[PDB]
Amino acid sequence: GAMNSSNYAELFNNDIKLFVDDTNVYRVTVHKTFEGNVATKAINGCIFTLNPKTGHLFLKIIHTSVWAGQKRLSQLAKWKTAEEVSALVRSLPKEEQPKQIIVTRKAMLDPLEVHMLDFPNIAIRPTELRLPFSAAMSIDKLSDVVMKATEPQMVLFNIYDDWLDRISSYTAFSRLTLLLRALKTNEESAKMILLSDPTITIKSYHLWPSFTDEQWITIESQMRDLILTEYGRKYNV
Amino acid sequence: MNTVPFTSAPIEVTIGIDQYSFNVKENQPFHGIKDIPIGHVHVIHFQHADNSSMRYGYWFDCRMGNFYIQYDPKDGLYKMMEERDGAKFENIVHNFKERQMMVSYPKIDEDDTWYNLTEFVQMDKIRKIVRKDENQFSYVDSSMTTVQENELSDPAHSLNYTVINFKSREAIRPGHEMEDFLDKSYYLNTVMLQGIFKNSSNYFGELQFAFLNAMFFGNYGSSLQWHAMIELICSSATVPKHMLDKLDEILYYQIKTLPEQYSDILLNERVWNICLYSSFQKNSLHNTEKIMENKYPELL
Ligand SMILES: CN(C)S(=O)(=O)Nc1ccccc1Br
Repeated sequence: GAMNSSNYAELFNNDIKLFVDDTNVYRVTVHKTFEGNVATKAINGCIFTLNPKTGHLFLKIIHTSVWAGQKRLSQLAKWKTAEEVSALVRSLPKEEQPKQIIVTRKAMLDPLEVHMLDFPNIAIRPTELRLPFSAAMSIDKLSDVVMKATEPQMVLFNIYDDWLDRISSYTAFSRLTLLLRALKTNEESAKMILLSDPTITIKSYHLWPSFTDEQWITIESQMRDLILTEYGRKYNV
Repeated sequence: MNTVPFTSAPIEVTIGIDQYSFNVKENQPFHGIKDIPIGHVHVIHFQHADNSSMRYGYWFDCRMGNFYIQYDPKDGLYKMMEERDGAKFENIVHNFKERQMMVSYPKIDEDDTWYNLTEFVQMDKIRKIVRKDENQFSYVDSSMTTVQENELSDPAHSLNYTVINFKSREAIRPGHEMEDFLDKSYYLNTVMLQGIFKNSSNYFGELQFAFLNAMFFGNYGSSLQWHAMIELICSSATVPKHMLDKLDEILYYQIKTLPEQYSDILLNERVWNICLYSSFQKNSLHNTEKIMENKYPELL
């Protein structure tokens, strides 16, 4: 069934699973035309496919060329997502294929189920959680590779950097969703928090800064404060 | 005209013949139904006064034999049987007719309802859905499940309807996932019409038979089958014009005949709104849309 607060620890057991988030697949800017009408211009997108246990992120870059001459792009985007996830699964050795795929939006269920008919034993599941993966494009190195791409491309990342050397995947996922929730609520504040101290850098092979344990605790507190404030700033409290 | 005589009526029962029905009291001198139109299939069905559970009945065609009903007090139901001694059967039908102990199939001459509900229904196809090859007639009841239902437990007593499944490899060509799921024309026309049913008449016949099992026996899997066959046409962008026109007529008479009080259980809101308002065929079922809007506007 659906993934929710009650079956949360399932994400960190030893059954391979992937989250698929399609929010950033079809992205546009809206502008005015010379005649004063409105038009869209597509920009590069990505599928965010994540193993929450290991941190392995399969970032499939969606080049604007895939929309050329297509109609009903928002609907196509869901099917293209499904096609690419299915291709990913087929590319993996059998013992690395997921047992479950959890989609962050219910509209992906039918597209993915149909594309995965060859894998009847892979469960396709929705979730009741309001996960902040749309904020993945607020991570500078992920946005950078997406925007620079000139052709379809798969880029592999570990979204937890080296954290799993020191914390569990439950804790690593909690940190990730806090960071992303913060970046979604107030990107500028969130980014200020992460980079304010110039002496704490981001290694070339990492996405986030090289905080010590104590520094992560301070960071995490600042992100929680940010989120609660914006909640007030927004509902007036 | 054909006759289905009855050995006796030992238990109180509501007897249906096609869309007609009458109450028979316990041990009432009732000995069957005469003047049955030749050339159509028919269904004779039963609901005991003591048990509105289990509506049950028999699909038959008078051209395929002489049939009669006798109550079985061990199995506790009215059973259809065959008498191959034609002389003896004609003789038994004549005396009952002389003593006037038979009800007359009460067809109004202007009335084409039964023809319109059974236009494409064939006894030979019914016998492949309801497999009991030693009889020429076919027993159905409220509780029988369908093959597709059993897959998701006794197969001999199952309804072997053609399995339709929109999220199956049969429905979806590799490489045309989105195309074939949003426009089911290839599944309708190539897989089902050309491949399995051979022609649209056999398709419509199964569709009509599922509806009638749903209406007369409240058979849930039959309702599922009727809606699935409707939905497959309504979700196809490319359907022969003659099929659309005939479907509109088929569905019109089905909606017309449905009891006004059973619309809540026998009509799937989702499928009907798709056919009438969202689907490719939203503009192509004029008669069906008019009767649905005027008779069951709540459902929509
Ligand atoms: C004469 N009988 C009343 S019976 O024998 O019980 N009924 C019967 C037998 C064969 C054919 C039709 C009938 Br009705």
